[PDB]
Amino acid sequence: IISTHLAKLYDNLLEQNLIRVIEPFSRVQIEHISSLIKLSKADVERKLSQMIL
Amino acid sequence: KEQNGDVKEAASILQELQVETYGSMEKKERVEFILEQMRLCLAVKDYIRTQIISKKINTKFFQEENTEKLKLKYYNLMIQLDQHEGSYLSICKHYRAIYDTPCIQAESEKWQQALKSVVLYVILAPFDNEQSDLVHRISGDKKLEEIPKYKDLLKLFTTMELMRWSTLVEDYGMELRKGSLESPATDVFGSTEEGEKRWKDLKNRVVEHNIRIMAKYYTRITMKRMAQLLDLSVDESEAFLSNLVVNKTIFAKVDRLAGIINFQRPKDPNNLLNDWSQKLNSLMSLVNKTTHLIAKEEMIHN
Amino acid sequence: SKMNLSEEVDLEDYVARPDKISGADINSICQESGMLAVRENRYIVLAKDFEKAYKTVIKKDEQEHEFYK
Amino acid sequence: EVIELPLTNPELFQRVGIIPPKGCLLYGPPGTGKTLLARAVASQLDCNF
Amino acid sequence: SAGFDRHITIFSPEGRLYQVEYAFKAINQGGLTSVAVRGKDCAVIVTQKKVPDKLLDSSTVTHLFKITENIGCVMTGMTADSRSQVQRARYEAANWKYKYGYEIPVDMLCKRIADISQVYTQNAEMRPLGCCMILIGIDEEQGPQVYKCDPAGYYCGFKATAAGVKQTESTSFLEKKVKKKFDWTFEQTVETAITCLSTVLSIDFKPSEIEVGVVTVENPKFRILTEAEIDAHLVALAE
Ligand SMILES: Nc1ncnc2c1ncn2[C@@H]1O[C@H](COP(=O)(O)OP(=O)(O)O)[C@@H](O)[C@H]1O
Repeated sequence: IISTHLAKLYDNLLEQNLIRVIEPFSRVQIEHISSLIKLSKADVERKLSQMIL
Repeated sequence: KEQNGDVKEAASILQELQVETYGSMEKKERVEFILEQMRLCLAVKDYIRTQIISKKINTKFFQEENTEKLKLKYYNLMIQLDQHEGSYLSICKHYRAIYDTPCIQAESEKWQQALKSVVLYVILAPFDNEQSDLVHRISGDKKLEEIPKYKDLLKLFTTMELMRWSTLVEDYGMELRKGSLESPATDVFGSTEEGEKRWKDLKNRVVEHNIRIMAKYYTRITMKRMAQLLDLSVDESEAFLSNLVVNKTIFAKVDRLAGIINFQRPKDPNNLLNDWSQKLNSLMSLVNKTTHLIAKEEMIHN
Repeated sequence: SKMNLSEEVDLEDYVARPDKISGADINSICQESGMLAVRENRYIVLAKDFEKAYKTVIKKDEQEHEFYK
Repeated sequence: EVIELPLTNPELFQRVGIIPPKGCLLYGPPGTGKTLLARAVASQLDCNF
Repeated sequence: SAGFDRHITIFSPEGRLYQVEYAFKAINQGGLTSVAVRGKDCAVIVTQKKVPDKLLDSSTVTHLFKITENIGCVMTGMTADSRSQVQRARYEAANWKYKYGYEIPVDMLCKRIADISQVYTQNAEMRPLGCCMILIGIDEEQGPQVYKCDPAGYYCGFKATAAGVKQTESTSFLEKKVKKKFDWTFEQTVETAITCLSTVLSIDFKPSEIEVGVVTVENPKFRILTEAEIDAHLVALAE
C-alpha cells in the first residue's frame, strides 16, 4: 500500500513540478529542465513523453 | 520593569490591560495607552498582537486639537510594523499621513524627511494601479522641488524608458544611502540588514520596470541583451523573468535554445485581419475628413 | 480545519470521550471554544478553552427536577 | 463586550475561525430601559438601529 | 401537552407530572435563598431574614426551625406550608423516638417527610407542600449530615446545597468552592456559606438580614447564632 501510493504521489509531484517549470519556457532544452527539477535526463524525457501522449 | 531590562514581563503585564474597557478615562489617555501597548508589543516582536492593538485604535480621532504627538507616534509604530511585514505601499501611506501632520508640515527638516521617505517608499512599492495613482498624486507636489534628487528619481520611475541600475547607482548612491549635511539621507536604504534587504528590493523594482518597458516596446530581445539592460547575469535574468511570467505579471516566452524572449502574444488570424480592417476604416475616415477640409480650402481661396 | 487551533490542542482527547453529542453539538463546542479564546484577547485556541467549552456544551440536563432522572 | 469586539476586529474573529457571534438576548423586567441599552451602546456606529 | 397540568395525578404526554414541577417553582415565591455547607466536623446553614416592615417582630420571623435538639431544618418557600411540614417533621421525630428509642437520623427524618410528600403527590387529595426542607444534624458514625428533600419526594445526601430563588447560582458557587479540598472547619464552613450567599445575592449582608444555624460534633445540638456571633464571623470573613 505504502509503495504504490507513494509512487503515485511521486508521479503527481513530478507532473506538477514539470508543468510549473515549463510555464515560462516555450522551447526549453531538456537538460535545463532536468537540472531545474533535479532529475536524470532520461527520467524527465520519459515523463514528458508520457504527459504529452 | 522596562527600565530594568525585563521587556517581556512589562509587555505581558501591559497586554492584560483592556484600555477600551476603561470607558471613564478620557479618549486621549486611552489612545496613549493603546500606543504604549503597541510599542511594547513591537519591542517584544509580537507583530500579530501589535496589529490587533493598532486595529483597536481608530484613525478619525487623530483629527483633533492636540493629537499631533499621538498621530506621529502611532504612524511611526505602524510604519515599523508594516516595514517588518514588508508592505511598502502601506508604509508610504503612513509616511504621507505623517507628512500631512501640521507639526511635520511647519518644520522644514521634518517634512523634508517625510517627503523623502514617501518618495522612496512609493518607488519601492510594487507596480499596480493603486501604486501608479499614488505616484501620480505624489509627483504633482510643488514642495518636492526642495529635494532635487528624490523628485528626479520619482520622475525617472514614471518615464517610459529604461534606467540602468549601474547608472542609477552611480548617480544616486551617495545621495540616497549616505547623504550629506545638505542631503539628509534617510534610513530607508541604510547600511543595516533591513537597509540591504530594501536596497535589493529597489534593484528588483528597477529590473521589473525595465522588463515592463521592454515588454511594452520590444518584441524579441535576446537573453544577452535583456541581461545587459537589466544589469543581471543571464541565468539570474532568466529566473527573474520566469518568476514574473508565472505570477502573470507580464507575458513572455523564454526560448532558452536560441535565447529569445519574444513578448508578442500569438497573432490569431481573426485579430490580424481585424487590425487590418481597423486600419482600413481609419484610412477611409481620414480620407473623408481630408476631402472635407480640401473642399473648404478650395472654397475659401476662390 | 478552518479554525486557527494550536499545537497543544489534541482533538483526539475530546473525540474518545464517551459523551454522545451530535454534529450540531460539535459545531457549537468549536464555536464556543473560539469565542472563549477571543474573549480573553487570545487569537489562538488552546486546550483550556476547548475543555471549558466542551464542559459547557455537554451540560444539557438543565433542571430535570432531580426525580425524573 | 458583545457588540464592540465583533465590529472592531473581524480579522481576529476570522483569524480564530469562529465567524458568527450573532444571537444575544436581554430578557428581564418589561420596558426597564431595554431599548436604551441598544441606544447607549449606539455611541459608536449603530446608525440605522 | 398543556392540558395535562391541571391535576397532580395525570401523566403528561412525555411522561411528566406537571403539578409537582409547578410546586417546585412555587418554592421560589417566598423570594428567599438558603444554603447549607457540610464541613469536616460541622454543618452550617444560612438563610435570608427579610423583614420589609418596621412593625414586624424580628424574633418571630426566623425561618430556622429546630425539629430536635440534635436535628435541624430550614424551610424555604411558602411560609404556611413550610411551617406545616416543620410541624409534621417534629411529629415524625417524636414518634420515631417513642417507637424505637434512639433519635431518628436526619436522613430517616426527612425521608419520612419526603415519603409523606410523595404519597401526597400520588393520590390526588391535597396540593403538594410547596416548601423545600433542608435538614442538618450530627449523626454518630457518619459525621455531619445535610439532607435536602423536596415536595416531589426526592431526598439526597449533600455536601453543600441550597433551595430558593437563587438556587442554581448558589449551587454553582458551591461546586466552584467544593472541589479545592481544604480544612472544612467550623469558622471556614460558616465563612464559605456566608460568602456563597453574599455573592449569589450580591448584598453586603448586614447582620440583621441573615440567620445562621450550626450543628457540630463537639456540640451536637442545634444552635442559632446570635447577632454578635454572626457579626464576628462576618468581620473575620472580610479580613
Ligand atoms: N434605566 C433607564 N434609563 C433611562 N430610561 C429608562 C430606563 N428605564 C426606563 N426608561 C424609560 O422607559 C422607556 C424605555 O422603555 P423600553 O425598555 O424601551 O420598553 P420595551 O422594553 O417594552 O421596549 C424610555 O422612554 C426611557 O425614558
